[PDB]
Amino acid sequence: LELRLKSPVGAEPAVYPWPLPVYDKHHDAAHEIIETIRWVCEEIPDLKLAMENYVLIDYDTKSFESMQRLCDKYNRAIDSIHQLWKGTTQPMKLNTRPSTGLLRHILQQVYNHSVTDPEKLNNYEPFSPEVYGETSFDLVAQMIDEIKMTDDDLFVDLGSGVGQVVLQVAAATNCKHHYGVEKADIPAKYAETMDREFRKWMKWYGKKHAEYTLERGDFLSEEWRERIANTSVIFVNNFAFGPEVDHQLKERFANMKEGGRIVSSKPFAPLNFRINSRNLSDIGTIMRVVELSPLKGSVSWTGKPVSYYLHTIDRTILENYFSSLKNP
Amino acid sequence: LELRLKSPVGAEPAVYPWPLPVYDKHHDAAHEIIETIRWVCEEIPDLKLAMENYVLIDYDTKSFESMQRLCDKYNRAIDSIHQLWKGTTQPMKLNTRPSTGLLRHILQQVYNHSVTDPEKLNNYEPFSPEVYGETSFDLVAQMIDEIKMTDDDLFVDLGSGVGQVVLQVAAATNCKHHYGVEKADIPAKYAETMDREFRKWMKWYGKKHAEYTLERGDFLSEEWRERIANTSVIFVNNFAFGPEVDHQLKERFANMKEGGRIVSSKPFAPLNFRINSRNLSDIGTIMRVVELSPLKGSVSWTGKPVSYYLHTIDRTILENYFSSLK
Amino acid sequence: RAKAKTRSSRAGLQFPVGRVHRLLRKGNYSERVGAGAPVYLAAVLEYLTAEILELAGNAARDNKKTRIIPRHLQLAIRNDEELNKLLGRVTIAQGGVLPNIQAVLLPK
Amino acid sequence: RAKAKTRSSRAGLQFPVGRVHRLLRKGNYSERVGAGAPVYLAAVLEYLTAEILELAGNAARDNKKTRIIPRHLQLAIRNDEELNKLLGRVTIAQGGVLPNIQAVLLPK
Amino acid sequence: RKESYSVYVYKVLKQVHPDTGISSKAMGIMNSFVNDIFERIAGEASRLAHYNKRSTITSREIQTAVRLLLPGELAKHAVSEGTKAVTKYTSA
Amino acid sequence: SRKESYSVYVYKVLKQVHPDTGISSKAMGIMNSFVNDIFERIAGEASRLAHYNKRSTITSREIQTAVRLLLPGELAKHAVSEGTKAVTKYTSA
Amino acid sequence: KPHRYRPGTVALREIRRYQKSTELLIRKLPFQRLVREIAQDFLTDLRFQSSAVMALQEASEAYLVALFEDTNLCAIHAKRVTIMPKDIQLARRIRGERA
Amino acid sequence: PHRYRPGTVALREIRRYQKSTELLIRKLPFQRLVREIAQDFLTDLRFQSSAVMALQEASEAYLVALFEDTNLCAIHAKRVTIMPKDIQLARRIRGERA
Amino acid sequence: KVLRDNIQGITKPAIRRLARRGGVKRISGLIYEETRGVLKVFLENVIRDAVTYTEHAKRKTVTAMDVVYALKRQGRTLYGFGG
Amino acid sequence: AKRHRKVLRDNIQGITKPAIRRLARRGGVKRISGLIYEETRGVLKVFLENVIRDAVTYTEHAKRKTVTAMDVVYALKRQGRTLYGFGG
Amino acid sequence: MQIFVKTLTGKTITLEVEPSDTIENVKAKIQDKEGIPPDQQRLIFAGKQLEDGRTLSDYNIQKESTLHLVLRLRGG
Amino acid sequence: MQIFVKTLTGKTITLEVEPSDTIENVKAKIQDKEGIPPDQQRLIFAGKQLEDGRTLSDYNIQKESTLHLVLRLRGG
DNA sequence: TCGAGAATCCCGGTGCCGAGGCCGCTCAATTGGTCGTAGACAGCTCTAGCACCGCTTAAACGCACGTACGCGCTGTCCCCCGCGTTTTAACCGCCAAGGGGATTACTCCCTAGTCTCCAGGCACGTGTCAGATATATACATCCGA
DNA sequence: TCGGATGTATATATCTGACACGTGCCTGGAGACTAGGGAGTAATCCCCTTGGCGGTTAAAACGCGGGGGACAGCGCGTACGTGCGTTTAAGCGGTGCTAGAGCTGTCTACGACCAATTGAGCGGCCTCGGCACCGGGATTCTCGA
Ligand SMILES: C[S@@+](CC[C@H](N)C(=O)[O-])C[C@H]1O[C@@H](n2cnc3c(N)ncnc32)[C@H](O)[C@@H]1O
Ligand SMILES: C[S@@+](CC[C@H](N)C(=O)[O-])C[C@H]1O[C@@H](n2cnc3c(N)ncnc32)[C@H](O)[C@@H]1O
Repeated sequence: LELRLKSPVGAEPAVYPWPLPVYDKHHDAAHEIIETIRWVCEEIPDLKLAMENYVLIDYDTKSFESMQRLCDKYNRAIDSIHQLWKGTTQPMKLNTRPSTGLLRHILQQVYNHSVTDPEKLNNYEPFSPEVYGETSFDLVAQMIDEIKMTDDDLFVDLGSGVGQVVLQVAAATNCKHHYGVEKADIPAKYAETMDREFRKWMKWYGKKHAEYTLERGDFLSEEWRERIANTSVIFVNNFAFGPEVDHQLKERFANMKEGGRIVSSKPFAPLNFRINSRNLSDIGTIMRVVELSPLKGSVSWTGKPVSYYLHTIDRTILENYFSSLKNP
Repeated sequence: LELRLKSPVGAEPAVYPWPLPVYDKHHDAAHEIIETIRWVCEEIPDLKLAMENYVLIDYDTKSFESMQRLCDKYNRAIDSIHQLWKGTTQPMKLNTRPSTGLLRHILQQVYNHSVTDPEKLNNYEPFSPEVYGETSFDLVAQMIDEIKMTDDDLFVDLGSGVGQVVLQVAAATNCKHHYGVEKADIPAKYAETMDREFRKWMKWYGKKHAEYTLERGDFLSEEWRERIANTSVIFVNNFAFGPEVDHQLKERFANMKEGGRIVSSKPFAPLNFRINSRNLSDIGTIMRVVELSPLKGSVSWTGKPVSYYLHTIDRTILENYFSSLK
Repeated sequence: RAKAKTRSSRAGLQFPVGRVHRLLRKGNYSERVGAGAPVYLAAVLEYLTAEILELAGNAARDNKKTRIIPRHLQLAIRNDEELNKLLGRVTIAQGGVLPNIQAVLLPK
Repeated sequence: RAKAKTRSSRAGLQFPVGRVHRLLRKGNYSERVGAGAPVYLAAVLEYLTAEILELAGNAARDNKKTRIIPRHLQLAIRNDEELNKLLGRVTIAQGGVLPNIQAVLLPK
Repeated sequence: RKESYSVYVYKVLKQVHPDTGISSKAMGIMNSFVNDIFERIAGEASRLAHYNKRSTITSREIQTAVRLLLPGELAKHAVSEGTKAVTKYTSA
Repeated sequence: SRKESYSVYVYKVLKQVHPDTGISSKAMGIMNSFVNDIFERIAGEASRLAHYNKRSTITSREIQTAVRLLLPGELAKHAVSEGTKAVTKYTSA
Repeated sequence: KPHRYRPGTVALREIRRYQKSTELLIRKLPFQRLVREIAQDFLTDLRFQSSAVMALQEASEAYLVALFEDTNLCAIHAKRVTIMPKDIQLARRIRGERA
Repeated sequence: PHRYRPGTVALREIRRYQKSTELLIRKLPFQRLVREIAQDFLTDLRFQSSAVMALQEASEAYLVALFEDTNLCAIHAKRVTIMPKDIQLARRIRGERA
Repeated sequence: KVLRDNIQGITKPAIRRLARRGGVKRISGLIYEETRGVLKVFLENVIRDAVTYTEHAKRKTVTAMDVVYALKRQGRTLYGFGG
Repeated sequence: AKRHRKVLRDNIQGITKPAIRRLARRGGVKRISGLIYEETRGVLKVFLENVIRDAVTYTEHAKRKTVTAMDVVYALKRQGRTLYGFGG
Repeated sequence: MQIFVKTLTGKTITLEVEPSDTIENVKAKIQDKEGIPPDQQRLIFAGKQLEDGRTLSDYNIQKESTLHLVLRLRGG
Repeated sequence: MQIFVKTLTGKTITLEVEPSDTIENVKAKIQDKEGIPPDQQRLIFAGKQLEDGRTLSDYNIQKESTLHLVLRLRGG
């Protein structure tokens, strides 16, 4: 009375229960399994011609025996090209990071199994730091291609939410270990399911991700003062944190080492910062601020493009100041 | 060391002392005596030809012997036509009111001898009812030719100032008796000199005026409640009295009889007064308000034309109202 | 003790003197409020509301109605020259606009 | 007892917190004034006066002067876009105007 | 327990137009009108007492705030209406 | 009697920004007019917020939102950060 | 025989039609969606009393009606009958909005 | 002899007076105008000398700002000369002609 | 849940209808995008002030008095909703 | 004698034709019609007669007979024209 | 005897009543056990809007009757 | 001895002084007989602006001298 | 010009719901005292507003001339108005659910008010430099050619 | 594109009065403490906001045509700019005068505060008349002859 798949590398594959639980009012977990097949249909450039006769954009998907179809040709017909494992061929070496086509699919899939009720994320005190919003896949992909993480960086998402931002960075960057902290208990509860479901769907495709950890707690605590300063790149979504908890973060960011990258919604320093004898202690003394290229559908709470900012710590601006103090 | 004239009807004529006391910085009582002669030169249409050879628009008027001239032909040469009084001719019967040409001259002359220091009239508390201002001769002449005083009216100037308004009305209207009240002591002190000097210069020309009285006191007193209601026409210059003492006068004016004329600077009733159940007790119920024709130089404190208002009491508006009540 | 008589009645007003006096003390306008200050203010508010209701009842009669509609308040204010100076920065809900066509736009 | 330290110094400000606090209590704004309300207000007044004197000292330098003239305050405000929105209804005495000629009026 | 000028607007209207009613939407506009010019006059009378270093709003501050705010002939008939009320108040 | 102005405090800010420039006494009188003008706008708006929300005290929460109402876009963003940085330093000392 | 009016006749008939009425001229549900997406710039859950969306509409009507009155005077001044986008820009410039 | 074309010296006077901050009306004819508007209040008035300078600084700032809007109404009609219907159109849009 | 492209709900007949209450008898075709841009700048300023009044009252619902207060401090005071 | 007040009469003339030009030159205008000068003396007579009258009546309320620099500031600042430099 | 006083919220009590009890005595006993002021209470008895002057016996009110409490408040 | 302390108003007094009296003691005795506070008083002695530190004898000040009182006030 | 035809005003009829009147019941305004301080008033001082002088010369005034700009007219032409269909979605009425505004009660912590103390800011005196001015020279602008 | 001429920026002398510094004092801000009440916060209740649904039809959209208005060019004449010479009166500086703004000191009468009382205004309630809508009546208005 159910249906089941097979893992193309070898693990506990896929339990898809009966009648396809609700993801929305009109797609109701249909159209998702047939798109799951299309990514195993690649890289593996074999099933595009091997199942050319059978697969289609067919009708009649509300029944069960037609849903027995399009998986019976996966539970059986994958074996005719699987069989060749003897001696000369292993399917894949695990050291493959996913491309930006199927990583978007894996992160979209893991969101649907994990966030069972997305309207519960709207339960917060208004105009407080606990308001909820998400950053799209297209901007985090832009954020990775602007910070250029080397092999010795640490990534922390301050207020990671449900945690989809650290999962994209852990699957597209070869760094050591990635962190995400979250105070509010409703997205931190979905973050535990999001943690489990991400690892099992990433072993299913046999793709490699970096190591990561989703934690609870407040980043305005004494534990986090030391480990903010020990990380190379920081992402924070401070759009409605407010001026008090942005003033707190400006004096946690003053301890970061050279080449510290910070990506935020609202900037921690003005774009045209002049230094004089009145703002020497400011955080904008030691960092360069540029605005990223705005793209459509960048955030989750509005439709207009919200642009993010890039902060780069180099303490030479205050060394190119104090070099004109006795010039006149 | 002085000079003197002769009264063309017969009285104590004219004492003009030495050197012509200051009326301003530049006319200094000159040009006034030679204009005084020009009005005795009429009505009497004789001296225009009789002194045609001698009088002129001549120079040299700062000396004394040339000021002995133009009065020696008055202290002597008036007698050659004066002489004919025997039997058949008296000069004038006294029942002549002056025309508006020489009454302007008599009132201008009596102002100069009486108000010795016109800057003392500016001593008042500011924005108070005691601020001073005058109404020109041209508007009081307009005011007389709009109210049309019959033989049985009484005229009162409320706040008459120095008193030039009741003098023009007493010399251009045949009524019984005219009044002017004034609280402030500086224009009331000049009003006593203005009273004396008016009567002696009006007997000098031998012209008739009505009887009048310039008084001190407050018109907001219990004495004046009864005698406001007993007068036919009232002039008041209420431009800076204020809303409190205008509210007082509106409940003194509610006792006047029919055909009561009131002339004021600011109106006591709006020009478009609608009567309803909310303003029945108002003073605008019982009077009709029209605005007089504004003329240039109408008041004394500004140059732009200030227009006055005419109020006429007839209690028929409230009898043409209460005729639509049912 | 003596019979209570309102301050509006002894002033001859319809608007409440005692409520205007409370709103002056409540509203942080001054430390202290004179005795005749709410009497003076309530008389001015009653006068100005009688000027609009005068003119708005005339507009309601010309449109052959017996009630006053927000259209009649709009026509009353915009047709009177001095009520248009007070309420020139005021928009009235469901009030509309005065009928006015520029003479250039008319045919021939 | 302990040595007196001003409220401006413990806030890190140059503007007087204690004088701003007196003017809030004097001015009939509310019945009661919080402790951090004059600290917050004096910091905003010091920030905004540092924005004008930043820009007006730059205008005084471009005209090769060492003092700030009311012309330099006028050039500072009207050339900055957001100081022109605050002070858009403000006229500055002996301030003049920005040099601006319409491009139609220029020859050829 | 709310309060408004609706009882007092309806009394003045029966004096002006005795057989005329008013909509409830039009009555809500007249409450906004009376509340507007209340705190428009009272805000200007508050500044006059502060400019002159006084601590009392009297009927003399209310009078010259009416002359500042009302235009022309409205200011003349609002002052003669306000002073008429004060003299009847202090005699009775 | 004696007077009160901001001329001691306007001059200290000027020496922090441009430590070599000066100011004339007619430009100093315009800066005193500016400080008194922005004081009345902010304290007037904050007084009006407490009356809307039926409060009787003006706190730094109401000064903050009066700055957001009155100042234009980026001026309002930096004046809020300079205000909170002063209040947090004041409360710790 | 399809009897049709000359251009300008129906337009003057619509001046008199809408200067006599007091109704709202924008559709109400499309205006309400515009209010609820400008409020998406904040975060996030705003709830908008139905009296508040009607108050925003009545104010946006009166703004635009009074702006077309000043736009019309700028077109007559240039001896035109059509309003053009440079008449809105002049009217907002002198009014102190466009700057 | 030399003679500038019309419009050349007028553009030189734009640059001349937009560069300066001086008062453009004579001071004694302005002060005499102020004292005779004040004659319409019957009572005597004095005008502290700083108050006549405040009125002149305010009146010239009003007129200069009104000619900037007047100039934009003349360019809008494809003209270069300003004309009394440009002042009247500028004051009606601004909200003053009533 | 994200709501987008809603100035196009202010249609060409609606703008034409507002112009004829304003007395305009002929309208060029480029008016309609100018009027949608002037209307968006007007609503964004009033909603920005009305939402910062309901922050300070610590609410979720934008009340009708928040709009009346926001219009009052732009000089556009509005009668008939509780002011 | 004569007189209690010497009345000043025209004084709008006063604001002369080369002074209405050069106010139009800070406004940036290049050419001026001949009918501007009477139009610019009706304006500045409407203005500056609304500032006085609201400058007086701040002087009257202070019982003070001398209109000071404040009361002109406060007359302006009441017509929406704040003036700096005199000044509050 | 007793009557069933059901509210609009779904709350049904057992109010032990008498025929001589007025509607004021009914509106006084609910506040004694629940705490609702008597200017908020109405009793649906076949749709009829009751009056505080008379008793229960003057409306043909049987014991164990279902009265639905209509909750009004002090303004709109 | 004595000195003539003339004011700017035309008022001349006779202040009986000593050589050991400072300018502070001079400015204290005028208030004792007239009532003017000592932050308003200056003595014209051949145009010289005196100082409150020393006495009269340290300026070659003879008896019966004409000192003109310059009246300043506490602001401008 | 005068019919043709589409738009609009005009005149009874029906109905329905919102205004306007009644009634009961607070709670806010009024009456009657007490108290203390704001302001009225008198008196004084002395700055600054007012008036007047003479002189120098900057600016206003009046005139003349030419030219550039306003303005009226013509002509093309494209774009805006208009009216009938097949198209979209507003509006309406209805039900349903639950967040959240609004109220009430408890209580704690923050502010007003007090007194004492003292140092920051204000007035006054002072000294010198920046900017105004004049002069001379140097380069960019203008206009005839 | 080129050349004589006027205008405008650059450079050097020189000088005054206004800005910046120092000093003494005094009053207003800071420190310390109490008292009480405003606001924070938790709990509860029910209005009212949101969402959905279906049918109906008003209104939007694109059907699609052609007249009128925008715009460009041109020609003419007049009114505004430029400039020169004359004339008026502003501007400066100086003296003089007094009045009225500004201050201080009494002192009293007016307003805040409080408590007790009670009637006006508010909430709830029925009800009827104005007003909307209706069909069918008549009157005018635009447009092609
Ligand atoms: C706007 S969400 C960002 C979610 C995630 N970063 C993303 O963009 O997909 C910000 C989150 O930060 C969390 N947050 C706010 N303050 C925090 C704090 N002090 N410590 C930890 N998390 C915090 C809130 O719970 C909120 O869910
Ligand atoms: C403007 S003057 C009018 C002078 C005179 N009526 C004229 O027009 O020539 C008004 C005078 O009324 C006087 N006045 C004011 N109140 C008064 C009063 N209550 N009783 C008597 N005179 C009063 C003042 O002294 C003032 O001089």
